[PDB]
Amino acid sequence: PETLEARINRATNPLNKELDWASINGFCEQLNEDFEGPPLATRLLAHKIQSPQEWEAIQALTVLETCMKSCGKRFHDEVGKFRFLNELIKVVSPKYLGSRTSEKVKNKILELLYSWTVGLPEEVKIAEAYQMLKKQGIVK
Amino acid sequence: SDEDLLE
Repeated sequence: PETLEARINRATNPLNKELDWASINGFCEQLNEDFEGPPLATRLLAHKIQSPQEWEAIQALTVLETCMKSCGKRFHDEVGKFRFLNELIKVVSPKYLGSRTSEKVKNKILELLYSWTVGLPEEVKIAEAYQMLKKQGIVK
Repeated sequence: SDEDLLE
């Protein structure tokens, strides 16, 4: 099959005129198949999501969203670690990257975290990360 | 086995 890299690179190409579901859904399929799929996926996603190129970052979030809905407990657990969530917090927070990221990207992330605290209540670290952003008045 | 929560 195609590697996670090859998948994610197609799925988030800033050259895409529209969303590439073959690549997006193939990424999810592939991380679910591979033993160390989920931890690699989460590393590749964080980087893409932190891109200065908005359409790369927005596509990457769409991948994140998609696979969170379709996969996981292995995937759900990787995303529910601070190792990953910190990279999101960096994006949405003025202290860090927040000042040079669009409202669109940051609002998308905040939305996603919320949706997770509700659909995945056992992933208590996501809720920790969300309540921390709320207490700081980032949410929203 | 995990980072600390980033404040």
